[PDB]
Amino acid sequence: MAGLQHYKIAMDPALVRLGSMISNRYKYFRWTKRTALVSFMYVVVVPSTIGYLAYKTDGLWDLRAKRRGDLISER
Amino acid sequence: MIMISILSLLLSTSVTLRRDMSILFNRISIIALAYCILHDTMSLSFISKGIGLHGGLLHITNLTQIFHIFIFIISILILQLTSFYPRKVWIPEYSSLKDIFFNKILYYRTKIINKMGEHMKIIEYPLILLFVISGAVFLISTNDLVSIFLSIELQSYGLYLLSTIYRNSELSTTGGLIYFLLGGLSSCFILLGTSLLYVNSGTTSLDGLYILNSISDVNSWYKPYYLNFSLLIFSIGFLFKVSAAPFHFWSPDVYDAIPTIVTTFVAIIAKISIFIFLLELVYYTNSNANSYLSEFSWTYALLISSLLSLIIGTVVGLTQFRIKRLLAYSTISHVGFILLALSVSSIESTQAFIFYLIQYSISNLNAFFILITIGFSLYGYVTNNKEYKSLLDKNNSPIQLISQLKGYFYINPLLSLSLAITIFSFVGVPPLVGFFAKQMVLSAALDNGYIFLSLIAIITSVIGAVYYLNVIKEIFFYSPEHEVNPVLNESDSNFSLRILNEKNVLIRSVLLKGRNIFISSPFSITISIITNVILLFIFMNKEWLSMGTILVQILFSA
Amino acid sequence: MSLLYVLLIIPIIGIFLISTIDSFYFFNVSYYKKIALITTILNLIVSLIIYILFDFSNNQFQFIQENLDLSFYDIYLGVDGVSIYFVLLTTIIMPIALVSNWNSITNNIKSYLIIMLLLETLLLAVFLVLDVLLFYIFFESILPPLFILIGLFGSSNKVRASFYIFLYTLLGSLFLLLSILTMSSIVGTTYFDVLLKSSFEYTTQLFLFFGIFIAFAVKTPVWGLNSWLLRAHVESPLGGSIVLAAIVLKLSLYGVFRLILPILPQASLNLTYIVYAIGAITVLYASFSTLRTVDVKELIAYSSVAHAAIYLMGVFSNTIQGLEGAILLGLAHGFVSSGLFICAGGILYDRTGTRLIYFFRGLTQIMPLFSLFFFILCLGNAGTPLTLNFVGEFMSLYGTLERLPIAGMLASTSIIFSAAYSIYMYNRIAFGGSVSLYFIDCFRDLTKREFFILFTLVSFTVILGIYPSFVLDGLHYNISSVVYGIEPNASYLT
Amino acid sequence: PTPESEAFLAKKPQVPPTFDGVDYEDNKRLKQAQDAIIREQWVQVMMGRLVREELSKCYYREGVNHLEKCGKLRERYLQLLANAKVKGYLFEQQNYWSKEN
Amino acid sequence: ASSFVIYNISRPGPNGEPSSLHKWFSKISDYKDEWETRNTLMAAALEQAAHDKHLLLTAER
Amino acid sequence: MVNRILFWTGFGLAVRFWQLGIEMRPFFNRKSLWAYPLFGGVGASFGYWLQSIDEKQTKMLEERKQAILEKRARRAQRQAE
Ligand SMILES: CCCCCCCCCCCCCCCCCC(=O)OC[C@H](COP(=O)(O)OCCN)OC(=O)CCCCCCCCCCCCCCCCC
Repeated sequence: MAGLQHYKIAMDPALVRLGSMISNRYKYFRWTKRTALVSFMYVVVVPSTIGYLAYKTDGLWDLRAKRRGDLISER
Repeated sequence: MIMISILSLLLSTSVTLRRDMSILFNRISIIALAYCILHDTMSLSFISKGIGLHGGLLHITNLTQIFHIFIFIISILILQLTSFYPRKVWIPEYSSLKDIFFNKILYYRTKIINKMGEHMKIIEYPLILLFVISGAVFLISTNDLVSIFLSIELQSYGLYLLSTIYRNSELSTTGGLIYFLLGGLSSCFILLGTSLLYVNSGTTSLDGLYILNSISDVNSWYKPYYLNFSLLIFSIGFLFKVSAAPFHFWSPDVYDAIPTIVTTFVAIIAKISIFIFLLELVYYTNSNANSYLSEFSWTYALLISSLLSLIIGTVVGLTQFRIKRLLAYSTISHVGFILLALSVSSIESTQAFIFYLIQYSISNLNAFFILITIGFSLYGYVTNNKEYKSLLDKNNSPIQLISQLKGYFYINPLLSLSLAITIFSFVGVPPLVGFFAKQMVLSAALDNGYIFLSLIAIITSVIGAVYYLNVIKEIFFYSPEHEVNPVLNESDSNFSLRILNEKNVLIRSVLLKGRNIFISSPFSITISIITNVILLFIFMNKEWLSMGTILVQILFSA
Repeated sequence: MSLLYVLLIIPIIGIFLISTIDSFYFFNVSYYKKIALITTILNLIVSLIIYILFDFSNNQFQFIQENLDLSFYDIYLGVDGVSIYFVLLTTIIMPIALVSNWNSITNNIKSYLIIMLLLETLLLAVFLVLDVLLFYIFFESILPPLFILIGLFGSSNKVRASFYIFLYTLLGSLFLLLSILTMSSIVGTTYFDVLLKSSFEYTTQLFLFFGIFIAFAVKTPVWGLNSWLLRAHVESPLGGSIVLAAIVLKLSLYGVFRLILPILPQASLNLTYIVYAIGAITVLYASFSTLRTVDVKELIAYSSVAHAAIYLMGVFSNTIQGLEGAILLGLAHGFVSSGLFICAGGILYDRTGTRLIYFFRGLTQIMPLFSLFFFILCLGNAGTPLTLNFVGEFMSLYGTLERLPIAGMLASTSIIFSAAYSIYMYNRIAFGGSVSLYFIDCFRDLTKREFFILFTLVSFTVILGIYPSFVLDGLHYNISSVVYGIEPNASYLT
Repeated sequence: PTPESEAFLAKKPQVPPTFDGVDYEDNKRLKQAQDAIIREQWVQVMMGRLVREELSKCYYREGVNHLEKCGKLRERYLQLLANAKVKGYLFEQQNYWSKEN
Repeated sequence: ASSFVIYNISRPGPNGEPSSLHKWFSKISDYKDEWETRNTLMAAALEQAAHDKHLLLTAER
Repeated sequence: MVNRILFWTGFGLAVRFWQLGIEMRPFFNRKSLWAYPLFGGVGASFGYWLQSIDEKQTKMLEERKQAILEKRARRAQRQAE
């Protein structure tokens, strides 16, 4: 079936059919309120949140050789 | 020399009606063009922006003479298709230099070599081809509005005649009719533009028009709107003839309808002449000072056509299934690059323009030669495909479908690799000559602030790459539908070959099979040289790129 | 003749011999594969010789050849510490990749060997060229052979995979090319020893960064630009997959050390938070989807995405340990992903003909040698100490933390999630019951071939996990040159 | 002092670690400066490494008493840790600074 | 056993003096100034080449 | 390594090889072996000729560079007023 002869496998049709659905699922995506909301949350909101937090704390702290009588804050 | 060859060939052709003379007449046209190269090679030992000739109606420049030679060389290469039979018989006992020069081989060749094929029996074909060449050389060298019109009609009329010279084909006669009808419309725009120049300026001289434009470029009674407006109408007729969008619709039908060997000449020769002629006209009308004239510059038609040719050429090619229509849309896309380099008038863009045109002409030449050679290689193959059986004018265009190339890598791998190298050069994959061509045009466009057009060029290139990849997928990723003919090699079907010496005395006899029939050497060698030029350009680029550098420095020499 | 040109020339000779030996002897395909393998061994021997002669603290490019015959596009070859280890990774991986496909390539064997040999020359030329436009030429040259390799030897979905990797890489690369051409116009060349002395103005740097970053994020790949990898790395033949994940992913990383760090320092520092948000998002999203991936080769392919996020964050850390850790992780990923692709795409796939996880269970009972190497490889993927993967992850993660703490803390969560998908995948295949009832025949354990490609790969990760000085010592001096910044009492000495 | 080894001298910088009065078109002179800035940073860094080594020996020597007997090394290491770092040459190559500013 | 043997014979000896093989490896990979000399010559040449192209590309129309 | 003569001698050899491969004819049969010295010889001729083009092209480009500098100089001296 794929080049070299492999061992006999009891290829279960249900499991094979599930594997085919996963390979072809992209062909059936549609924009709905649910899919748009999920896609917007994962792609825009969460990344922009980490981006905003990384932006606002960039350069805020330094630990190197900080003693008592000093601050971790740099800014 | 080109005029003497045409008249001498015409006279010999006039008193012959023998169709077996066609192959000989084609070979003489090759010899004639080699002399034309020799004379123009001798005419390159001066430096000038231009010398007017013959009462100022023509002119010569170093650039003019270089592209005269280039047109001759491309025409010699195309002329091989009608000067040699497509297939040969080769055996390892007739391979020595003494055998080739003193011995002879005798066998029944008529069916094997296709001696009486259609492209071998048109007596006037090399002659009409020379008429088109004369139209093209004259247009490069034209210094004058009347000379422009005469030259462009001469080249155009021969192209219409070439598209119809296969008079027994309904497809060919249809394409010739379409070319002539819409080409007649485009010629009217050229004549209209030339006429509006004359009625306003009172001169037919290109020198005089450039002088009037030069004085009018200062920073009220006869403000010179006419020059840009005339050249705009003038340029649209030339945009049709290079098949730039949106004046492109004719060429995918015409190139597909006419026979493939004709398409090779028809699709390549005309763009070289019109683009070279446009180059000088673009340089000498460029308004240096930002005045009102620059606002209405006729060269924006070139830039809009460039934009539209980038998009149409790549998008429409996505759903093409006929191989010759795909090449037509591939050319329109590549014309978009050429038009971008011409529109930006800079030393870098002119260098990019000159290099791009020559590399594109040799590459599109390699694609047509490989397509023809593949078509002539199926002689000893059979297919039971139902789609292939319903194709029209199979003899004129043996390969018409991309699907016909399915599994061709299993039929002939090195010829399939040559096709793949040529197509990857069209995409612009380094280090092929096509990448370096695209790279130079992008550089200049970015350096002169054409960023928006630079970005549309890269985006269209990815879209264009899709249908290029689709041809390659067909050749490599599948098994073929063609099988070797059982009877061509059936273990009992041997044809006889006699080997004889200079005294016509038999030396030996040998029995031969379909496995002893090969592509003729002129086509294999031409594909091989061009494929290796595309592939190995990175080691050979100095002199070729330096030639364009010197030519542009002369054209810009303040 | 330079030793670096010998490196590029040996595989071309082997291509010539493979394509002509039919005229001196139906030649057995074993002879073809012997020629290609010995060709890769000699290339490895040459790279070892170069490394023995290489000097660890020189800021001059070594083993260069004078040209004095300048043209428009001349190939200049040179090596320093930040490229020497990528050359070694390419020359060690290539023989292993050839042996991993010794039996599974059954048709078109000559074409397969010539593509792999040509891939060796092109990938090596990427690490050795001393010009930025030469880097693009070699980076893009590998696409047509890769397109053909996938399409001639790939699995059922090979056409869609071949198109994806070609069009994604081309599209990203076209934005890098525009960035390179702008540099070439401002400076007059892209030769390293000239461009690295140029100082681009800040706004130019910003628009240069975008365009180089777009390409490197397509090639990393970052999450959301990674479907080409999930297709191509799975549909590829096994030797293609090893080359694609061990060497081809490393191009964007070595590219950062030549194209961003020395010439775009101000844009790199000002945009690190955008790089870090993308790298942080990639670490979490790729990890969660790896946990739910049911194709065994796709699961190993998706874990490459999560590891490459950490070396990408380490390369933008602007700290010595983060930069060295990035190179260390890149190298350690090459040995581990090669071994896990061999385990899945070469051992499981050859035996069963399927890549679905649902059909595997309890393989330890009948395949103890496979389960031993598979487990050690899964610890490497989880970044377990004593592998070079821990050393690279720790140093990369420390530099990312010190540069931007919130980004490092999120990136650190990889220590939890890489373990999760590695241990989950190991347990479901090797453990998790008795031998799967879907197997009708019993399975043989590793053949000598499979044992000795896994043992060799496992050897490299463990030996370098215990003595990583073997790479770091040759990295320290050269990697100093890409750091940007100053100390107040250390700078401007008089 | 420990004699400067034959190997050490082969790599000793012949130029001061600075970019002032360095012609950037002189490839040899620029790379010499870059090497001098890099090497000087590493020396300061390797100095801290040696101080840390001495601090380690006294800690395991003085035990309970380390908080009182290891202060001199303690202070030295903190000073080096606060000041020494491999920062590269490339900011100082691109940015000239003056004391009189 | 081989690792123990090879490590012992490769030691610099009781005094810090390189062995016979140590002097060979140091000699073959000497390059006292070869890289710097060649690198400097190439950098200046491509510097000048960029100069020439800048002159030709920016020439006044 | 870009020695023109050796490169174009090699180019001619590669043309014959590719041509034989395209024709699906054997790469080396003894009575055909004269073709490789021939194709390589024609390649060597093309490259001795390219050598002399390069010499002329270099001189032309060197004269052009001087003219541009001379043009630049006089214009600069004209602006001195
Ligand atoms: C889960 C595994 C985890 C592994 C962790 C890694 C190990 C670290 C923790 C253990 C550390 C102990 C390492 C041994 C320390 C001493 C090494 C040694 O053998 O030294 C002797 C030899 C000569 O000594 P020398 O350095 O010259 O002293 C004079 C200097 N003037 O020096 C040498 O060069 C000899 C080197 C020979 C190899 C050393 C011995 C290795 C012993 C461990 C082997 C374990 C594997 C066993 C394999 C199967 C054995 C049946």
